[PDB]
Amino acid sequence: TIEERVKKIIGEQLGVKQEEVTNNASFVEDLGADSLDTVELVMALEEEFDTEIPDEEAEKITTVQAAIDYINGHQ
Amino acid sequence: ASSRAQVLALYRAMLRESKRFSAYNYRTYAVRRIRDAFRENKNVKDPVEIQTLVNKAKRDLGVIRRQVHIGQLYSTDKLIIEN
Amino acid sequence: ALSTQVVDHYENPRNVGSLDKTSKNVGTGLVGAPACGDVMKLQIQVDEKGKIVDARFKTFGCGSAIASSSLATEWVKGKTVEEALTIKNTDIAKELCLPPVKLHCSMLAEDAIKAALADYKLKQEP
Amino acid sequence: SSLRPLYMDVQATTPLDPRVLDAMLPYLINYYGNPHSRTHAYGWESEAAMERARQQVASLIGADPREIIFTSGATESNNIAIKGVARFYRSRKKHLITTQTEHKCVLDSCRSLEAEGFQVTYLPVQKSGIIDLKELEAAIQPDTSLVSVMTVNNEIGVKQPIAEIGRICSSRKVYFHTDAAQAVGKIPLDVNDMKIDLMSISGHKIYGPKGVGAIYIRRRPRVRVEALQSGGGQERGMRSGTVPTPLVVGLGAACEVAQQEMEYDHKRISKLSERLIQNIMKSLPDVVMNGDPKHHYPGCINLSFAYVEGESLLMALKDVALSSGSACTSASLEPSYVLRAIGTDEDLAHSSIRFGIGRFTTEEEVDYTVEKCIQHVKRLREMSPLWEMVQDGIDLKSIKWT
Repeated sequence: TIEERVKKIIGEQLGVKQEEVTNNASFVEDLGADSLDTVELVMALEEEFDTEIPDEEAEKITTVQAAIDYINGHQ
Repeated sequence: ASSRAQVLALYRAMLRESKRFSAYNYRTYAVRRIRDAFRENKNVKDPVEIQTLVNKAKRDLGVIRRQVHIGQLYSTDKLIIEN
Repeated sequence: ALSTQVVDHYENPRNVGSLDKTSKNVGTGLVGAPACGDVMKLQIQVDEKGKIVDARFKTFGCGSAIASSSLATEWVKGKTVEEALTIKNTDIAKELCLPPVKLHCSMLAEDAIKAALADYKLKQEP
Repeated sequence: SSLRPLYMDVQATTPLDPRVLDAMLPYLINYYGNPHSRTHAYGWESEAAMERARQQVASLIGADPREIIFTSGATESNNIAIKGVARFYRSRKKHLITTQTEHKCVLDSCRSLEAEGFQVTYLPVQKSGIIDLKELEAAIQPDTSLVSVMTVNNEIGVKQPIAEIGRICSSRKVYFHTDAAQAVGKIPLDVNDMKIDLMSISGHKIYGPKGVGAIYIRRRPRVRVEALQSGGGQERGMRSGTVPTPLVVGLGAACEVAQQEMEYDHKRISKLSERLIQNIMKSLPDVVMNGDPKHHYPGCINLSFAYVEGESLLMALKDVALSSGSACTSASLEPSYVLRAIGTDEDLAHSSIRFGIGRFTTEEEVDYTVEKCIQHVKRLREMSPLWEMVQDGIDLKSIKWT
């Protein structure tokens, strides 16, 4: 339960073994997500980490690492 | 005005507002229905039919906003399973 | 509405079980009928001086039937056989605050007490 | 101040769809005019809402709006259909047919007509809960004015062959009424494909408000009904009184929502229903489903739990809102005539529970209900003298009960 709780969220939301959730992977190009999945995924991160992710930030969160990045930088 | 931008913005707005339902039964139904309906209609191609679905979603967003607020004014205890 | 007195006999069950029907000191009352939605089995254990020292019950019936039989089973403990015949349907209903549509439950529990006591007394004639 | 129980009793009534309450609210606040007020805007806008609602009801069942009459509930609609048709053709017709598992308002309306000198055949049903179509045919007489058979049973959820019954009645020029209170918006209804002459509709069984319903009265070929409520002729002379705008708005909105949601709801409820039945039956012996699963609405599940009394199981399931067939619970009244009609043993009929799955039910709620049901049936059986006797190899059908 490191801040890489991020990894568990992405895997649960996209139905992907925690093994394929690598730091370099993009949701769409690598993990099979579409844009409805990525709306839900961003909301899942908002709810798991008690943080509000506005649109101009959400649109930058396209890879596993980017999600890690944002959560560590917002407590 | 972009159907895709309208659609993804409505999707996020509708999910966020529905999560504010105080009643378990309305909240869990609305989030699920929104998620199923946008997915069901993902492959519609006719611009006019898309616009019809977009206008219905905007009308339903108004319903959700009002019903959430009314449900907050007259809220009650949680269900046994929310414990 | 919810009846806290009645629900207690199910949520906090006591004396549920069986005694040995072959004992000369055990009386078994089995009253009611499955087709009427209420069957009560009440067994009492009497010591060699006529005091009821234990009792057990099993009931098929609504919560008020379970509470009626369960209360009867508690109440016979520590009574002599002659004192246990004192116990009335109306005391059982009073204790449980039974509404009039459930008073038949307290009458059947009274029937079960007397059936168990009559079984015991029939075993006693040497 | 404590936590509320899960609602698993949709056949008794439903919560209002937030879409329905939203449509009603303007009529409870600013649009309060009487729809019969003909000379000002409050009346005009209230009348327009009423006529909109009437079209929404009509669209759901394949009717013309002119064939929709608003009422206070399916109880009133059933009274109008049965007493209205019987009283109108009483000069030439004095026989009606219905079935033994109908809702009490159909049965008691028929009982009231018997006291008026009408003859009523109460058809038996098979052990499946379904009528015998050939027995219906044989029962029709020359002076038969009406056949009334409900679409979905409120207690066991079985579906009668409505289309086949319509074919029989149409061909013999006998009016056909169906109480559709438990089917409207849940299964497809089309008055022309099913050859229906009259139909009863309840708002509160379909996520609409309580105190409102409708009756479909076929206008071609014209079905005649003697009105029951006297007054100034509202609702084309068939239902005098003030049409309650907010309520009928809520009924039409419920019908429009149901039209859009029926297929989605049926798929989701079917899956939750299968899950509930299979999970209980694979975990408990001596569990029986009341009613044929091949002709059954999945949202109404009636199961019997042998050697356990129904009310005591409802008490045991303290955090789940359910209903049972035991006489102590039904309205302080009588045992289940429906379970008796399908040939259930009296003791098992005391052991039956109805589970309702609706539009808002969650998989969580179903799983919680299943878990508690398994635990409490096991616990009540441990307290049951009947279970104890069966476990020791005794044949209950051989005891001399008191």
